[PDB]
Amino acid sequence: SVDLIGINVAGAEFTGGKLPGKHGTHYFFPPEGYFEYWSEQGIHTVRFPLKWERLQPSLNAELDDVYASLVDDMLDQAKENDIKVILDVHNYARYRKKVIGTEDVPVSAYQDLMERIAKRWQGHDALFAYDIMNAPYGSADKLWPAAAQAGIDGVRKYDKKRPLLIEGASWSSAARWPRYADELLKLKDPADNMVFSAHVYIDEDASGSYKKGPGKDFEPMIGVKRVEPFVNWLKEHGKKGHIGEFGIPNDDERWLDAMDKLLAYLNENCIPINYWAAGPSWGNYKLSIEPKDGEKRPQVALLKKYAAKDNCSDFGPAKAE
Ligand SMILES: OC[C@H]1O[C@@H](O[C@H]2[C@H](O)[C@@H](O)[C@H](O[C@H]3[C@H](O)[C@@H](O)[C@H](O)O[C@@H]3CO)O[C@@H]2CO)[C@H](O)[C@@H](O)[C@@H]1O
Repeated sequence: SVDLIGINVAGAEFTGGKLPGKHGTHYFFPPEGYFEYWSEQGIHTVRFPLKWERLQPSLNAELDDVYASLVDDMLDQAKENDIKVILDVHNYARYRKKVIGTEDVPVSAYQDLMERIAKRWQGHDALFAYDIMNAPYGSADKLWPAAAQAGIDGVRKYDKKRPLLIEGASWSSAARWPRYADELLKLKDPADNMVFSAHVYIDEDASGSYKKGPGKDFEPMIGVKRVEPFVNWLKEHGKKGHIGEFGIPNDDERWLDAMDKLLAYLNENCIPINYWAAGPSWGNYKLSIEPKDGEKRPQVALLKKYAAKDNCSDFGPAKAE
């Protein structure tokens, strides 16, 4: 089933310059007991970033045994705790810093990754969906629609059922979505089960850096205003949508006000959200909602408030009848 309220659980993609890196030093999967907390809080959908270069250290080669087995174990813990998991290839449409579709990283190698991901995990009950690439940007933008088709073809070799979450150019900006997304209308899914997934941060430059506070002329509808181009594009083209990332600092009511207005608009349109982010090794990261001694997490109350208002049976927005 489709939960409107979900969270990112980040950590497996950390310290991306250390490849392969060492689990528990450079990157972090959920420990035992991790999902039990969020399950108890009423959050039952998790988006889970993975680093492509760790899953597949050589293009077209078998998946890495150590890192892929950590994914196996996370999915097991998810299933044990009634957690639905969106696997996220958290790679900005690049492999070892080279754009998918260049000579260095042919689209067939990206198709290969997605085939092996689907082949390994389509049988797993905790797997909910594939977010096939996180936040394409920059020099990857123009090649990304062709890359996405290869990723879709890859998953569909082995998983004919589950939703594919398709992000957009420009860090999958919700605010700029229709500037680029017409290129995604060419994508073909044989299973006809794609969901487009945009991201939204509400600091001025939408980077999620939150270097400054809200500012005196802060607009509390800024979150709604920044997802409206995305949701309206979905309505215009009869598509289904999703917000894969949104996060705010914990230290100004204006941020929380904008978050509440955002969740209201997403609820009205049956658009799920994955809050960015929870995770086992965030420290004092300003957007973290992971419990931390002495750190307040007002955002989690808003998530629970809207988890209880979730009356949707499928990804929105609704089509006209
Ligand atoms: O850094 C790790 C996280 O990055 C998130 O992406 C952000 C990029 O890091 C940031 O460079 C980019 O900033 C853009 C901004 O989006 C755009 O509006 C402005 O015009 O230009 C900026 C670059 O100068 O923002 C994105 C967020 O929108 C990933 O989303 C996250 O997955 C990853 O963990």
